[PDB]
Amino acid sequence: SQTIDKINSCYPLFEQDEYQELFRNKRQLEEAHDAQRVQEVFAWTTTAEYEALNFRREALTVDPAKACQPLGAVLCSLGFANTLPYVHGSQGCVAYFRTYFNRHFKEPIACVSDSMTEDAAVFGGNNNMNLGLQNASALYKPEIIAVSTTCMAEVIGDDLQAFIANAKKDGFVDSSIAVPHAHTPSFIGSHVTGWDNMFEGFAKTFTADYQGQPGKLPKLNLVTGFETYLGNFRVLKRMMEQMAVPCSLLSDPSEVLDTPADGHYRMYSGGTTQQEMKEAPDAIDTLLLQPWQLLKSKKVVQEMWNQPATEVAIPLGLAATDELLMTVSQLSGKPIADALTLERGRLVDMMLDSHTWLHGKKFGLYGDPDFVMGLTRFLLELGCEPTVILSHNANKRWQKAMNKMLDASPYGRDSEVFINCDLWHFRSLMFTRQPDFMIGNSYGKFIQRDTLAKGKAFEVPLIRLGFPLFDRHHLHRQTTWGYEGAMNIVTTLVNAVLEKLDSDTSQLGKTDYSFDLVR
Amino acid sequence: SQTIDKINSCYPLFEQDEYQELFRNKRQLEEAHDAQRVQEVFAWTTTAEYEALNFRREALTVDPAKACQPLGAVLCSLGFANTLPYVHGSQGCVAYFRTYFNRHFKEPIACVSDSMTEDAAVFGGNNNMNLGLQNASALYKPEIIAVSTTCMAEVIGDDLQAFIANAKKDGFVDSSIAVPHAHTPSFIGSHVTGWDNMFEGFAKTFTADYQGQPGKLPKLNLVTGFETYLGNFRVLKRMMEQMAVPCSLLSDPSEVLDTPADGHYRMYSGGTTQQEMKEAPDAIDTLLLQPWQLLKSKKVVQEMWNQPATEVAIPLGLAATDELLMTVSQLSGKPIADALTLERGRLVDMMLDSHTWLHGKKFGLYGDPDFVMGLTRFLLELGCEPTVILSHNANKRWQKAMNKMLDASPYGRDSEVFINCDLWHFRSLMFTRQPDFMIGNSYGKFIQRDTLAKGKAFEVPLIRLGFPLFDRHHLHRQTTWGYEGAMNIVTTLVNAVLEKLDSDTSQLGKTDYSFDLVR
Amino acid sequence: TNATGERNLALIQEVLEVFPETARKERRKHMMVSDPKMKSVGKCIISNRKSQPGVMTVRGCAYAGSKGVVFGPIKDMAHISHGPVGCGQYSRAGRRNYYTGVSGVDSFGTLNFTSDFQERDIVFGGDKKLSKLIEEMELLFPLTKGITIQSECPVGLIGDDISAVANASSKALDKPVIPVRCEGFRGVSQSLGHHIANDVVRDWILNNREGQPFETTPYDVAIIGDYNIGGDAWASRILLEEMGLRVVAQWSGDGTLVEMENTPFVKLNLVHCYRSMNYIARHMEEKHQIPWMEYNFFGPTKIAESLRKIADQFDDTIRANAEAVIARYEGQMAAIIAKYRPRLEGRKVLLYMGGLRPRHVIGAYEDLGMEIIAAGYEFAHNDDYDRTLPDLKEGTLLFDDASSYELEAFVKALKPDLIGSGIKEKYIFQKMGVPFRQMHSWDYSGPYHGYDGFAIFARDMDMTLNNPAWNELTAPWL
Amino acid sequence: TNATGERNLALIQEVLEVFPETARKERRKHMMVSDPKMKSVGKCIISNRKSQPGVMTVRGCAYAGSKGVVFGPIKDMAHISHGPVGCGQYSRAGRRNYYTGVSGVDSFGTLNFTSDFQERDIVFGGDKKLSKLIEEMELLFPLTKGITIQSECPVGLIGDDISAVANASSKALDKPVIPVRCEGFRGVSQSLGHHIANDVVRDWILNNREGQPFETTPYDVAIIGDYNIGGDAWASRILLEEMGLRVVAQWSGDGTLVEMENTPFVKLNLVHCYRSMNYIARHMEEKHQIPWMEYNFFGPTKIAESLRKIADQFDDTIRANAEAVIARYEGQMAAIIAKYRPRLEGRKVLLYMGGLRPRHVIGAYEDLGMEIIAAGYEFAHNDDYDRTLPDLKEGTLLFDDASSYELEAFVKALKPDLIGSGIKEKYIFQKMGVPFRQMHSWDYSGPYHGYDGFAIFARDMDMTLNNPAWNELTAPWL
Ligand code: CFM
Ligand code: CFM
Ligand code: CLF
Ligand SMILES: [Cl-]
Ligand SMILES: [Cl-]
Ligand SMILES: [Mg+2]
Ligand SMILES: [Mg+2]
Ligand SMILES: [Mg+2]
Repeated sequence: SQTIDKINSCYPLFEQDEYQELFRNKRQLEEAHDAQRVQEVFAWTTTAEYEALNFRREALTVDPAKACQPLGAVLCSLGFANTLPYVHGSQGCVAYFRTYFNRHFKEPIACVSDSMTEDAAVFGGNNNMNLGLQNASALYKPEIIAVSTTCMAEVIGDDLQAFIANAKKDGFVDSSIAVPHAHTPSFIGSHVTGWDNMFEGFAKTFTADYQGQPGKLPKLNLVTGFETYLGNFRVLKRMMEQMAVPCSLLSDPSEVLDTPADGHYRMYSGGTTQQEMKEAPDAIDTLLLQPWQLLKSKKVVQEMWNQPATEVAIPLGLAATDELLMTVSQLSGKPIADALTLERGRLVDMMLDSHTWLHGKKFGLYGDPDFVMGLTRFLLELGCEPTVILSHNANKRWQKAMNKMLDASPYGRDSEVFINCDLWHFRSLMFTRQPDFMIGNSYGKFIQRDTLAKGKAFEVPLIRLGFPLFDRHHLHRQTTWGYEGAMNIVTTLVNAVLEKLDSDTSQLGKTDYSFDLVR
Repeated sequence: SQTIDKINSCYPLFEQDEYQELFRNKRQLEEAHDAQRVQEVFAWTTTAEYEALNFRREALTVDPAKACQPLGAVLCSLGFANTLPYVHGSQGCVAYFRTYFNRHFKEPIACVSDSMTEDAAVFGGNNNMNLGLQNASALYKPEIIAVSTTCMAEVIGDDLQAFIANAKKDGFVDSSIAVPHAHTPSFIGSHVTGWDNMFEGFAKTFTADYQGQPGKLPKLNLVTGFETYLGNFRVLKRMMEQMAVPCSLLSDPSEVLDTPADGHYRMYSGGTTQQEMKEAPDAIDTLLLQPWQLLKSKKVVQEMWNQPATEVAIPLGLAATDELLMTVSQLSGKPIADALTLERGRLVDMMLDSHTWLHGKKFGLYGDPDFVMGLTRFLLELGCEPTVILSHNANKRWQKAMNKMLDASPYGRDSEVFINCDLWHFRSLMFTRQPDFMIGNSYGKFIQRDTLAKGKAFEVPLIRLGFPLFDRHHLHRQTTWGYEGAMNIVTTLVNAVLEKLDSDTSQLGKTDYSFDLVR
Repeated sequence: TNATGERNLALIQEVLEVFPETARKERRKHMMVSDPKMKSVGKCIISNRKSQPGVMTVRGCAYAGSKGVVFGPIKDMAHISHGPVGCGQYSRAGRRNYYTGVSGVDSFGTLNFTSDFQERDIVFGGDKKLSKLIEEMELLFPLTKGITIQSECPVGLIGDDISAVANASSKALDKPVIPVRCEGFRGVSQSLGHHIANDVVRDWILNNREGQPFETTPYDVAIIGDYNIGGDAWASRILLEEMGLRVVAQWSGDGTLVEMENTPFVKLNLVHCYRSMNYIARHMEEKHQIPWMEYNFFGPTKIAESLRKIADQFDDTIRANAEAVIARYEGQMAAIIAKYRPRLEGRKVLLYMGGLRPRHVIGAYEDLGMEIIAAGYEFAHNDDYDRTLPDLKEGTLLFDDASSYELEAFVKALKPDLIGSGIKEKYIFQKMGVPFRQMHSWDYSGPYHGYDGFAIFARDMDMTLNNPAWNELTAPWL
Repeated sequence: TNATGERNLALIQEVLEVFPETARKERRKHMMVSDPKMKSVGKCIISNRKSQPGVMTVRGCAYAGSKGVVFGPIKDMAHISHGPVGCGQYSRAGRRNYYTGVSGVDSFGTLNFTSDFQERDIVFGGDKKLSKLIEEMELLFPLTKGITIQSECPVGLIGDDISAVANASSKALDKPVIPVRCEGFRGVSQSLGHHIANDVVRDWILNNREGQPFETTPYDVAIIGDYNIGGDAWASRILLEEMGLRVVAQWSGDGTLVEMENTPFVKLNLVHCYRSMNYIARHMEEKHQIPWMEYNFFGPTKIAESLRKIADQFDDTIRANAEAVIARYEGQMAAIIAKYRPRLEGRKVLLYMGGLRPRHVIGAYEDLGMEIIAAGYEFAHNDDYDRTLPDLKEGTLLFDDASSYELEAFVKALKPDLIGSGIKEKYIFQKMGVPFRQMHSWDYSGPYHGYDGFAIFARDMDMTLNNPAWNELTAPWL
């Protein structure tokens, strides 16, 4: 039932008596396990015995914390001006890539497929490539069609390069359109590998025949890798302008993922121009800001462009931002701006003001390898203990580097690092290691719910930092790099601690002796 | 007891068995009312019967939502360069003003007293003024000593103007130091009245005999009134720079309330200069951005400076920011910048993306009169219903304007406005009118607690927007004005809705049918 | 045709002008203007054909249709996304097919199980990994009633044999282990995944209880083709039970393997989504002699028609009950219409969804005085366009498998007051200034089926069409 | 003196060189360097004087001392801040004087009750408004045990007579209604508020149950002067009850009017804060023949000394119990010293707080190996300076009523490793790069009293002194 005065949606409609009755009656037709048995298995899933069995898995993955290569090629492609992402292969993949980004950014996402079907399995997909480039050019008028692949195209062995050379030869794609490409097999690596593979394709198309001279242009290029916070692209440009050092981001989707709602749909907006990519070899250097995933991009910088590829850490936190600005200052010969020194001191004031609530707190965290290394480093710099550190798509070389960092910190003595493990593994770790909080993406909400069902004392609250963020709005606008991003991370962490403490101390007449007005 | 590996602070130490037994034993020595009588009285305090008795109050105030005049004068004074706030009267006041701002801003607050004691009701406070000005000058070396008053001083009737002239003539304070003053009786109005009174004093000191000519400088002055978000001073300057319209803020404490932790304590930083205040009558006009409180400031602008004092609404929300920029454009003759139109469109895109969670949501809200009118306006503009609106320090002219705006809107049909009512009134209203959420300052946490103790179904969660904010850190850095501030308010409101819906749907096997990943 | 029809045929010619000739000629046969006297589309439109390469079709794949739509909702079974990691991650908890249960313990719909193929699985094959996976699943998830294996693109391409694995594991586990060859390259859209899934249900589930005792009632029914989006199937089931029927099974929203196995014992199959589950309804009629009928629970006109027709398949007691239920909710219905119809009447709507809703929600819109000016489907077949014709006003634009380009061009010309479509369409049309409601996920609201659902539907169309922000797209100085 | 004493005397002359001559002369009598041979300060220091005008004293007022410190913590009475709105708002829930109860119903410490004076109250007087306010209070807060009236500045200046109102209202309500003339212009600091409040308790509360039966034990005590900051008095009361004593009253942290009225029946008064409550302990010895003794529950050295001296006032059974309680907590204490002393020893501390803690916490710092290089008080009297001399190393800087200029200059010259002071001092010294702990509010931690409090105190000094951020105030390029 409903009333005209107070219509209820699904929740809490289904809390009403008639629906609880409906549910009791439907239960009797399901041959449900009795509630005692379900309770008993739930409890057993929270134990150390179940954890050991869980960590013996070698074939089953449950609740992965990674996606597949072509998602990352699509995101890299969206960062170039007037570029239409195009994934050669089967169309179901493109419906899912667009949807996945639509739900994080709350924005439209342009991307096409060439719709290979069973016919293309024996003939190969060269007819789909010819018609697809022809139709996409006509409908969408891109200056660049950036082509990646789905797993059907990789398994059948479609010769991408040849297909595109044939489309050009035979008049299906005009000479005015650039068609960079990359092979992006979903059964190798993850979405971050797809981004790096796509970037190498752009580099070949736009610079392979160019005779560059490092420092001919007194600028730095910056390469972000797979990054889904709009604020991170923007803060880098802002700091470089304050430094007075010319710069170009190579792949910057922040304008096309934030177009105004003014009565017009703009499929293309901003992005790295062809001029910026073509003149990239003349910069002083190219700084690869997520170094663990930008592996082919480092070979571009050093072997194609003969630039230093000066090593930099992800610019997350106070010390890693100081190291990025010192590197920009050394390479350019320009001093660090007084406005940046002022911003740095305000971040340090914030760290000193909030330190008593953060020191000694225990965190679990998961995400992509470069993000997890940077966030673990900043938590150690805050005096926090990152006790459970998981990266499903990280490798053994990254794990060794993380353990070297942790061993050298007083705050890393109880830390455990997990690679090639998933969020069902992370769930057991939240039950057995019980950190105060866990930092993750929206998939972590189910782990918070499961820990709460063991009891209020066992709840591990989620703090949302990462991708995807689907159950809160406009967090993709935020910044996590630079001093500005560090201010957002410190504010987020201390107010998560204070929100949980108020909740714990908000029981009238019981725990509200410590429901303090001032904290 | 305590274990060495896990030391518990107050909460949750006192939850341990030995302390629960201690509390039972102490309770036997208090002649405590019986538990059933206490529950009966608590339940009665949540009723409409109790509410009717509560609204019969004429003499008792409980949990006021306002402070006294000198607090506002101190904040005004802090926004001028090299200024030391000085409150003529009794010293306990100054310890409290400093402490109150310390806990909101997490920053030092310079302010002195002249420590008037008992003898001053027979002799007057002239000796204290002479010695106080002399000692403050020698220790703190201000350029400007900005004098206000405590209630002792006002009751005694000390003649500030004559004391200050006597100090200068007798050599207690150098003639080069500016010593603006204002009478700030705590028994008239509130802290926003003290701010406006102090501004009038700075205007007399720096401009009384000046022959100004509006438009001699092609600039606009801006006056914020009592405002405790650093981002609002900053966003006004940023928008004016984008407009390419020269501007001064008259009273800007955003640098002295955000000095860096760099090994040095700076008691003075930034602020309106003497040159900006002395040349203020030559601007095109002065825009008073919180019009209900800036009453004597409007008389300055019009009667002393012979400027229009172009009426502007508080620049909170989309429409009110549009109106500010159209007024800046009309007075200056310069076009609205394309970067500001882009920012506006992104705000509208956020509002369209988040509208299904905010439409029809019911809010209670309280705070100072200008802020409450502005935030009520924007909530109507979002399609929300501000059902309970309270401003303890507002007057009947403001209440009439508020009911006029509400009556005209589709979303104001169930809105009730209360003036000269406090947070014990507001607490009854949360029980009887039960809005979805309440927007307030940290004192609202007690009302949230009280409503939860009636039951989880009755809890009205607090959204912190206002002053003071003592129980979360670094919210004072935020912005609430302009399109940037509206982005913050929109994101804040929609994520409060989503956090509460997740909490309500997070009970494993019971309400989690609607614990959606994607919202 | 009428003046509206002529304007729409001229719009069709203009929109297709941009297409290269080969595509242009093909695409022309996927659109038409309706004629109220027509009872069949005939050769007037063609559908369920390949998409045109490179045009930004809205469609998905057969894995979406099998895993995402038909099997994914069954709460008491673990569904394995078998292949590389992408498909199961993008489809994890994207569709609001509600259920109740204890996640990870007796109900598994929000977990993402996968065999996360790596290069060695492509080179050497995945059957050994799959068998080991199922052992590990039975160890860690002992309360599953059965297990499904949803194939992704690589599995058939490398020559794996999941049917042999399913048979061996079902014997070892002593539970149904169901192999599905729903690779995304098969067919042309989500549709072939439905049909593959119905055929798998036919052979691997539906005969499991044959010859077993089952306590029947004269009024036993099944809800066939309701995936409980936002609780839609619960809001329908309550009405059927209030009328005196026993809903033995719901396919597949909040559904179980047990309910599906008991379905050959009912008296009547009630099909809501004709597209996805007509296949198994026709199979049960042939094999088990169970009649089936299509019904529509969107809005009071359709609900009253459906309750009366369902009841007419039984006896005078259920016919009387159908009238009593309608009379019980008449007050609620007249209050909803009286409040919201005035805020919505005369406004024009464009609809673009999968295989059912573009025609199925028209009566609810008409109940609030709204008018449908264009309707299209991603992957419907010609028998669905046939079924759409009775509910369209003369001259309406009716179209199939539209590109992004075509939908944008239709919207710019027709200027609908409201659009109902999916998540990849939402943020495009909001920036163009057109009120938009997601009509797959219900924009995180619902239910919209049943009497309780109509109130939510009306509230939501008013909320979005009349929101104040739609007057602010253009800055006031412009 | 020694080399430290010499430097500190030189530092004193340098610092006061900024003051105008009238203040300068005066300020030199408020600082000294300690001598271990000295028992009393004699003429070496003066204190409890008016502050100098305009120097930024840390001091508050007599209303802070009466309402904020002594009466505000009493949970079963309603305390009215009588005058304009400022005083009660700035002091609403600023001091963490913990209590248990149901807010607004049987306990009232976090509500701010005020008469909110307006200009008409200044002009015609506030006594009629106060009588009316008390009637409304009793209607809306029926479970108060009693009510106090805390005068703000204007009340005595406009000639009001709150004792006449208190007498009439106490007869009207049949509850104690207690007038307090604690206007902030009285006295020189918080101190006179303490004294005023002790005299009011002497006259209006302590005699209320005189002559009445009360069941006593031989081991009945009261805790006098512990305001339960962060639960400090609970962490103290547990040890006294473990030792076999019955704590009949706690003044006034988590305290009640009832406990105060029963205090004249105890056997022994245990004074923690001497400054704020010595007055009433001396009165109870003279009028009721109840002995009193000062004690100190900061850190293991002082706790054991205190437990043994308290038990020595009773008999051999309580003396043996003192040894058993000390033994019971000795493993906890040895583990705290082993973990934290190595992380803190050798480091130097500067203390600046009100009237007790600047000397009282020195033992606990010394148990963790730290050294106090300078200690000062806002408003202490010379008998508190006398009491500080036994716990200072030779040539320590000891000072009174410092301006912010003077604290800053002492910190810059002395360069302590850690500072303990208040909220107005915290954010200045953190910007100067000196680790800082609030030693009034415990920086939102505590308790610090007792055996359970020493663990927290050690954790907190290590957390802040050794935090990694203190190495980052200078940019690495500077
Ligand atoms: S797009 Fe239904 S034939 Fe299928 S997921 Fe939506 S219009 Fe599907 S009604 Fe259904 S619950 Fe659907 S909304 Fe038939 S199930 S492949 Mo996208
Ligand atoms: S500054 Fe105590 S004489 Fe008094 S509020 Fe703190 S050093 Fe007071 S110990 Fe006490 S609980 Fe205090 S910490 Fe005596 S009560 S006027 Mo500010
Ligand atoms: S059409 Fe459909 S969704 Fe596409 S792959 Fe095929 S079954 Fe699957 Fe999968 S892992 Fe990523 S998303 Fe694709 S490239 Fe392969
Ligand atoms: Cl890696
Ligand atoms: Cl007002
Ligand atoms: Mg958007
Ligand atoms: Mg600070
Ligand atoms: Mg109690």
